[PDB]
Amino acid sequence: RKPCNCTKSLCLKLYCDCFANGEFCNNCNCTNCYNNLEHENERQKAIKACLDRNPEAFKPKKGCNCKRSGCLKNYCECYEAKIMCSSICKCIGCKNFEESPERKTLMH
DNA sequence: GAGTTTGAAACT
DNA sequence: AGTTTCAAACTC
Ligand SMILES: [Zn+2]
Ligand SMILES: [Zn+2]
Ligand SMILES: [Zn+2]
Ligand SMILES: [Zn+2]
Ligand SMILES: [Zn+2]
Ligand SMILES: [Zn+2]
Repeated sequence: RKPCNCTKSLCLKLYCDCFANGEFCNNCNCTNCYNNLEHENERQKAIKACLDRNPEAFKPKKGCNCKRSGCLKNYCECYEAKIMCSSICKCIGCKNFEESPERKTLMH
């Protein structure tokens, strides 16, 4: 959906949101893109290396480790997904919980 | 547009 | 676990 602007990763790593969502890049702004039909062999390699690192990498779709955002900035994957942090999050200084004032203020 | 900040993903 | 890399979020 939204264009990636990768240069260094070739869009063959999870730093690339297009590749992380199991898509070919389309109309993106990436450089040296391998996330496409023209690089099928090398792309397949990246996929399996990506997968044996974590077998759930491309599972149909746990917790943040934010230090400085307070989890009220879109650096927090919880906040970006517009959901609350949970017990599994290893946040520090988390202000992204139900009864949080700052969260409520930033909500309006 | 440039430069800084951030934390997941990667690497050692 | 500590460190580096990376592309996006953010700030100016
Ligand atoms: Zn990309
Ligand atoms: Zn892309
Ligand atoms: Zn790409
Ligand atoms: Zn967070
Ligand atoms: Zn969280
Ligand atoms: Zn949090």
